Amino acid sequence: DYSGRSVITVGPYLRLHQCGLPKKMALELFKPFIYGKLELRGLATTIKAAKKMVEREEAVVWDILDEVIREHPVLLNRAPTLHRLGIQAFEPVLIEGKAIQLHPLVCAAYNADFDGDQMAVHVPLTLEAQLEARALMMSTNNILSPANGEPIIVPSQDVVLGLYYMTRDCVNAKGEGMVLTGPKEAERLYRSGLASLHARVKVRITEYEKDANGELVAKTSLKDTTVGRAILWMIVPKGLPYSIVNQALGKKAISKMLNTCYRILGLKPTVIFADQIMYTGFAYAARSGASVGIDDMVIPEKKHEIISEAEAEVAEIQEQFQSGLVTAGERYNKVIDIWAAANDRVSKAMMDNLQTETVINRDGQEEKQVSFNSIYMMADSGARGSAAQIRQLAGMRGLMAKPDGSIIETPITANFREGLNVLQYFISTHGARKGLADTALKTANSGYLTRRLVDVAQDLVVTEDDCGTHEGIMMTPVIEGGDVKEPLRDRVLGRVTAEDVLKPGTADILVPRNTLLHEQWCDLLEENSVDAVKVRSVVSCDTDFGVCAHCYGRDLARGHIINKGEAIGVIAAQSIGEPGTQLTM
Amino acid sequence: ARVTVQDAVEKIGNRFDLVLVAARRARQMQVGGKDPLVPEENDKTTVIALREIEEGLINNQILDVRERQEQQEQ
Amino acid sequence: VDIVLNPLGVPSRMNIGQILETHLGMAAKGIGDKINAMLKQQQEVAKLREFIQRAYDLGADVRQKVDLSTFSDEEVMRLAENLRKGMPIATPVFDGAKEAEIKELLKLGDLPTSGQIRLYDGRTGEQFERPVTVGYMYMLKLNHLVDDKMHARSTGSYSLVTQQPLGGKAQFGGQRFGEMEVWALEAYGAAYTLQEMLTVKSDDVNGRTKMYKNIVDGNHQMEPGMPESFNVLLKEIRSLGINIELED
Amino acid sequence: TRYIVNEVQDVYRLQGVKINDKHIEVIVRQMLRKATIVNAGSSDFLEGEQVEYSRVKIANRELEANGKVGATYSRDLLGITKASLATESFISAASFQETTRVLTEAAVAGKRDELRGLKENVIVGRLIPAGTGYAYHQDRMRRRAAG
Amino acid sequence: RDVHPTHYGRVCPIETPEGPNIGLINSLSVYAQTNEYGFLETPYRKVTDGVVTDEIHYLSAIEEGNYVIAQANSNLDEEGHFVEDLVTCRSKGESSLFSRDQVDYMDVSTQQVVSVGASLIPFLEHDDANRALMGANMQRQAVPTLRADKPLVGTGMERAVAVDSGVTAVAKRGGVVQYVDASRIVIKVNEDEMYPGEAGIDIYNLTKYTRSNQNTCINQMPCVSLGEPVERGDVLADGPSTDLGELALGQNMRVAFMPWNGYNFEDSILVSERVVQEDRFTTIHIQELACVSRDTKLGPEEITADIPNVGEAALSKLDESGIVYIGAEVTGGDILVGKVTPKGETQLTPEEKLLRAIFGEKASDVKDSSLRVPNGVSGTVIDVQVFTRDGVEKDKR
Amino acid sequence: EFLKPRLVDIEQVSSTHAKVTLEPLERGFGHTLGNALRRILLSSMPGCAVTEVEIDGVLHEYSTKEGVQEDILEILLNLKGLAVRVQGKDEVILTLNKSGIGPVTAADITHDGDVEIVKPQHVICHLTDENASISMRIKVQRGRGYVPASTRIHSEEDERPIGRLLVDACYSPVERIAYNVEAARVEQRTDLDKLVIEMETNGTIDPEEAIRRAATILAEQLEAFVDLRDVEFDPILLRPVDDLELTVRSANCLKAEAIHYIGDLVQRTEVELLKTPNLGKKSLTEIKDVLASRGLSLGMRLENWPPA
Amino acid sequence: SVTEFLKPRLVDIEQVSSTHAKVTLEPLERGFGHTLGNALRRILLSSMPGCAVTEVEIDGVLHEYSTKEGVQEDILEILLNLKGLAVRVQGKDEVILTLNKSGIGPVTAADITHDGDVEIVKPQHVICHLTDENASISMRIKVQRGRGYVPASTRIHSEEDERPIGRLLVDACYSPVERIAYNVEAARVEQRTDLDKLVIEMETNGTIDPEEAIRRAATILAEQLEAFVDLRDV
RNA sequence: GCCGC
Ligand SMILES: [Mg+2]
Ligand SMILES: [Zn+2]
Repeated sequence: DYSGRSVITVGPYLRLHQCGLPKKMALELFKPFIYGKLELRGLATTIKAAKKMVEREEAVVWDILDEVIREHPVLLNRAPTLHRLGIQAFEPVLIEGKAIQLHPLVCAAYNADFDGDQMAVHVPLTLEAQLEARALMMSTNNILSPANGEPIIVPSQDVVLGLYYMTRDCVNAKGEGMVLTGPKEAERLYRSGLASLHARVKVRITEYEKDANGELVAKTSLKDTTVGRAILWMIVPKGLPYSIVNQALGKKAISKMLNTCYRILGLKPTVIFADQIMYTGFAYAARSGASVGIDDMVIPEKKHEIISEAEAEVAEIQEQFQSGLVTAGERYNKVIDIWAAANDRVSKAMMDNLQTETVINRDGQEEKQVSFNSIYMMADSGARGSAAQIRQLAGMRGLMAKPDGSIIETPITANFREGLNVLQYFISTHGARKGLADTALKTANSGYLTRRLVDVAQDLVVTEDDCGTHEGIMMTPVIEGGDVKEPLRDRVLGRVTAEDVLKPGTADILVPRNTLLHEQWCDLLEENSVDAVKVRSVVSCDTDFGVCAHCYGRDLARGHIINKGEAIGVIAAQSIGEPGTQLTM
Repeated sequence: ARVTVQDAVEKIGNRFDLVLVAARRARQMQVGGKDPLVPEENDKTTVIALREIEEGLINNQILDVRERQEQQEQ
Repeated sequence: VDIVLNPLGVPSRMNIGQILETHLGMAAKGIGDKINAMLKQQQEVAKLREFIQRAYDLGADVRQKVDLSTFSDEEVMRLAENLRKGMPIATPVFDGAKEAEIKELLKLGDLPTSGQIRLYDGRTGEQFERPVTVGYMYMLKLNHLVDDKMHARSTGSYSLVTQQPLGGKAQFGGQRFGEMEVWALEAYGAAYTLQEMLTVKSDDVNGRTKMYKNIVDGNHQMEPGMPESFNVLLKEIRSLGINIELED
Repeated sequence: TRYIVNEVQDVYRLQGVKINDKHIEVIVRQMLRKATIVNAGSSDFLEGEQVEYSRVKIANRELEANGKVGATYSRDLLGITKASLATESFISAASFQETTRVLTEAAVAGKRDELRGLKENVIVGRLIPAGTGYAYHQDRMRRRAAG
Repeated sequence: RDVHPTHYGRVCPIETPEGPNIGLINSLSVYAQTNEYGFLETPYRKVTDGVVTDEIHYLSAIEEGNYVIAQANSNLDEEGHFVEDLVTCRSKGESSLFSRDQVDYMDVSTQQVVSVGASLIPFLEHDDANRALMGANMQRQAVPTLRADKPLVGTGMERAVAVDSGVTAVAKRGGVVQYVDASRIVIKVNEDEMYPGEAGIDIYNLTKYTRSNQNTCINQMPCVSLGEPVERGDVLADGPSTDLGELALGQNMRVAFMPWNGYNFEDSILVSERVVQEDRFTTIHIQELACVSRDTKLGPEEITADIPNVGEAALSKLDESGIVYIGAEVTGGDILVGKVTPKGETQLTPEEKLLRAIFGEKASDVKDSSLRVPNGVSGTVIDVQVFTRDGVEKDKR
Repeated sequence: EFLKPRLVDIEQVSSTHAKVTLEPLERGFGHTLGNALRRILLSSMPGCAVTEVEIDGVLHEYSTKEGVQEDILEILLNLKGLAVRVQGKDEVILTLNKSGIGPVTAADITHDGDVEIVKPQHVICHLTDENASISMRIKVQRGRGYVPASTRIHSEEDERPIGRLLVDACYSPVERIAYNVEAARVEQRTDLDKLVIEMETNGTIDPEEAIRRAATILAEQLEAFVDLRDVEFDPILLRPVDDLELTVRSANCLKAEAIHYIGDLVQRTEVELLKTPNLGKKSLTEIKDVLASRGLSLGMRLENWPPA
Repeated sequence: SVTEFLKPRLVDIEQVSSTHAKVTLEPLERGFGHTLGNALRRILLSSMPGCAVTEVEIDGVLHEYSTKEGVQEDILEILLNLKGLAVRVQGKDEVILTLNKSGIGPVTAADITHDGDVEIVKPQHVICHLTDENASISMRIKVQRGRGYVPASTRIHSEEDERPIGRLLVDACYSPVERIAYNVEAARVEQRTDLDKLVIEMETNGTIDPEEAIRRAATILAEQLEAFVDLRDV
């Protein structure tokens, strides 16, 4: 009981801890609370009178309902709850309508989008449940993902596009080498149109440093930058360098600056910074007026020449085959290889044409810069799209075939800007159907695996502080042949050392033992040349019926070491099983 | 209104014990026989207890002692 | 404009027909606009017929041949009034209009060839920096509505077996708190929320009424008991040859 | 553990998924219970039994004078499906796979559950011995130990 | 559930359900036909020498595989000869270059591989096949609005779908329109064709608002005015979501492609108030409620306007029989039909006799089992359909 | 120190199209006056719209009329587009009767005292046989914005008979507004701007009057920023306690315990009220017996207790 | 009913320090928050009278890039410091002020010569730091009144570079407004739900008080409409 | 059968 459901829309005016609740759902989810408040205020003497008054929905009932919703958190949940981020707590905001308004920053964690998704609503009618919702399950509490530690609540899509557009440069724009006293003046000139975000100008800038122990030191230095970067600097909290905003902020700088703010400043500042970032990104993305036009998909001029040359190779190799000195396998493999080479060459030509498309004059002569093409900006910012999508849109669709796994000899030489033939579309339908059928079948195989993992791991709780064991596991970077994928810092961060770490200088020890390793310690050991670190693991806890809090490092959801009473088994099962729907089988 | 309880969490650091301590204090202020030790800003007893914890004048030990003193008074 | 659509939905979906349809709709509405303007000023039938003829025989060797010469003078007026809103273009599935044809139709309608125009913010009056694509698109309303998809329950009827609330709207049911939801609550460490979901407010027959009375009294204390589903399970297992009991 | 962590991470890293190695090692630990016995002297002889019970029993036997009583053991490796059906609680592992297979053995052996895990307390309807319910379960344990 | 190369001109490789039934439910291609034995066929144009002929043959999967079939989009001359020597063809489940003489058949049309529903997507070849699947599937969920609006951009298949579906009214033997009305059309058949004796005229009863299987509204409106000549096969009245005989299942919106302050984040759509004011995307929904009276052990169940223990306010909208007046606006739990069932009682207690003495003879012994509007249902009385048993008294309504 | 715009050169293209010029303007003020004027004129202009209809035979909208080519819904949608200009009234009734053949238009609406039909060739209906008539009563009201028929309920305060044909009211006579800023021809001044406003309406509101109304609205709204400055209810309770008709001994006991109102008493529990001297076990049930006939059990909980 | 519009009441002003204010007005009709906020911001950010430093004459090198005779601060930073100096000129269209300083120490605004018709709001404003040597600095700055913001695009005065060297092309900020921003939120009154709540945040150079700036901006905007509100006046 | 994955 005390449950609801409807379609979700977006609320961009919402704070991170807020959600928009239809006022018709409330007055039903909170009926006993309304009865109690009605009887307490003397409006209704009997429960029958309160029930009749609520049934008629008078205005005083709406006033009482607002007070009931004044300070009572609520839970929203999306139907395939792969992880605990599946349900999050919010403070309801009463709205006129029939759809739940959801904050855009939690959509990624919910895996939700506004094309028909619905959520359920639950009310915690208990002092203990209300506190648990406020202290454990609120959105402002769970910002880091408890699977890798990276921020799960991050800007995306229009926020990334707006921030990327704001922090860009143009070689010649309104304002050049202009000197400004304050970033607000740059914003004032920008509002007047005197200052251009693309235009690069010098403004007086100041910074605060946490290097003094628990103290920030002011540092005022005039710096080179653009108008948009100075305008965005007004949002950054104190204690962050100015070098964090003199960049494209391509959706990776934004996550990095959020992570640095969390690690240096705390949670309340990062929660605010994120809200401000989403607001300003939306506003400037709207102001930019970005649009997609048929002319943005630029086909390279040399595409037809490459196609014709490849056709010449196909004809000559077949003639070599007709002469009889080439077997079927040889010619088939060679044709596949040359078609792949031609596809790569045409894709490279397309990307080279589309990257620095803007050849722009300067104060003297002419220069070339990064293009302001809308599709290229979408791909470069990381807001949406990739190279493979753009390559298909403006370059060849490429070699593909999935009737049984083989490859059709002649590829699709047409993009989507040009039309496809009936034959090429029929060929692509095979891969389309294969992917769509794989999606609707692998889901079970993943859910069964998640069930088995949860059922095997549910009985694991941190029940000790420190077991004192000296056992551990050696940790080294993942080097495969000549290529490395995982540095030592990633595999070591947030772990407790089983043994002392010695530098190449003998006897000398950079770090102590049984010590959790954080960003400072990892940076210190990265300056030196340590390659192997012994860290204690849960497989050697030495504690029966549970693990110690020292053999398990810090929990990834909070930078501190994990506390007793945390169900680590369910966390591990959910974090392993949440992907798998995206694993290609 | 407190969006973030960090301060309250750090006052006695477990993220689990504080939820209980605040439930005990909120029961005291809600069922009866208790008045807030901080000004009341038209907010609910839950956040009142959380703010009292953040201000440093409420913890599990004081609840145990105040209870002992009031039991000895009767 | 009537609708505002996100450009970010196009490039990662490879929905290029959206943009081409928008451009061609802009061209069609431009031709209709020209015809409407001509009809407003009551221009003589000859030049209106001439413009309709010029618009109909445009393209690159299209099969459709239509001449207004064999058209009645009144029928020309009726046709012009019928296509006063816009010219209904038709592009067959794999054999249709090309970019150049769309561009020359745009030129005949006296519109920018790129399909992008200058737009102004309605709240501030400022011009947007980049040109924004504006045109006409065919939009549908599907059979999914919030009214047919908004449900909220506080307390209703319950199944005789398991003493648990019914499911689904049109029956005033409650939302199912499944296994993964319970896993998430366990992962959070929210024991009291889980106990209040698992016991009272679900299958505790006495706990439900006690909790309702406490909430009406403004107490907010769970006082949890034992679910009836576990009693049903005990009876079902005892109905086999197996004796199952609760020790003290 | 190194073989399992490296092998499973290869699948995930190839697709671009970041998962901390702690989570994989948590599930390997649950796979490393149920040690066998290759000795005797402590009422264990050639049988599959819990690792924790062996270490607890050995420590008690080694604590006393008869240190040689402690039995040498060989650790096993079970699958996640086979390890979850080998738990000492019959209420769980009957809610996961097939009840008839588990309920039949439990009836013959006459075992007890004692409700020490998360699944068992969820079914009964009690607070979990984790999170905010961890303290409540601890206080009850002292009362049982103290009578 | 995969696409087979023999699916070419028989089943469209786009239209299919998504989740559980993918690849198991298919649709016929627009030209496909079934063999007498029961095997799917598709038409091809014969090719003799280097010139295609307008004669058309239907070939099953084996028949098509045996011959080299050219592509629909291969250029031809005035005499019918291919402009380009080397042409693209399908020989045996594959495709490659062959000489024009090598080809034995030619694809009749490009659409030959597209379903009728997909045939309605303009610029389909610039859309992803899996994505197009979604568009074709979603095209069939659209609900007709208050007024039909033609597509500004189409494909030319709207007329065939509109007419062949039987939704419109088509002149079977059209002559000249004699009388027009919102509910009837009368046509005076031309004298050039007639059935001897009794002469004859054509009467069409246009369908007015009526419930559909999905509770939408099906309505027909005339397209002809008066004294209008009408030929055979012309459209007289169009049904739901049809405009002058063309399929019109949506509306033409003026759209800008830009981000607007986070209100179109993800797939959200920002709509102006002029769309709401102009009643575009407004639909009519029709619901059916029924009440039945059956004899009971207590006795017959009677339908009456008078109801025990009910105030005059609930009986304001009832007829003398006890039914809501046609055109009444009903909300909440208003009473539609007044029905009373008898109760069982044969021991007259003195209090019961007293109750019968002060109050009516029944003393409200008869229970109340009436048809009330379910909560959440606001409707206006549109049509009442009283049916009466043979022998029992006919209802006053 | 600023020049003030003047209303000069107001030219009217068509009956609906018009141009308004504000000749003298400073550097930036062109848009500040413009965009503000466009927003005010598109949002809040008064007008008159058809509110409800009463056709003879038709009682609802989903029916048809014999002899009439269009449905009732189409007739109502046609009437929604009828533009009128009433003077001195807000609830004129536009009677319309016409029997015969051909489209029925506003023209043949009965000539009211002070009601102007801006375009009389606006068709609303069609007749298809000689022996058919249409007769309807149309109510026109004055308003400001879009008021849907479903959203208004105060009209249901008095019961409306079966046969009403209400239609959504828009009340806004402005359809399109565009503005543009040019350079003023004044050569003595260094550089001045001129604002030109094009408004397309339904012929109901004058252009100059519309501009005056918008400017007046803007001035009244700005008047607030010119000088910002600024820097126990239920009737059964709160009733005399001598309304329960209690016994004699209760009167002194209630007076002794300072029980003078009804609400304060119902806040007394049994166990604590028994502690009062000489209350009496049987007399206590008498107190409860009387308060039970009112429906007021002892032990209630009010929040604030006023002196009255 | 008609011709009657909602008026804001119980408006809240939050004054921070002495140059920062936050004004909240509620309730407003739908769309009026954006109209009022945009008009007020535009006039405040573009058309407001005030006095500012526009020309600077330093004894020594008159080039834009100069050795600065070892004054420890680049001439660009000197012009930046004089750009932010705020003055209150009384009854003068223009006035020339000269400041000369000797001996190690920071040059503040109080070191300018005293003129009875010119007021300095921040005497602790720092112009140039000491050369670090017993050197002497002579400065000649003239403050003139104007409107809005006039960037130093070009001088176009006197002949050739005679005025540009004398002016040194200092950016002129006549308007006494540092920042002006507004936000429109959702407010509800009685049964109505779609109303505007306007929040204005403004900071000032210190010559004027935020509320006074709002009053002046609204006053000039209202006086601009007199030619249309005069006859049509209540 | 359909919708959201
Ligand atoms: Mg979705
Ligand atoms: Zn350990």
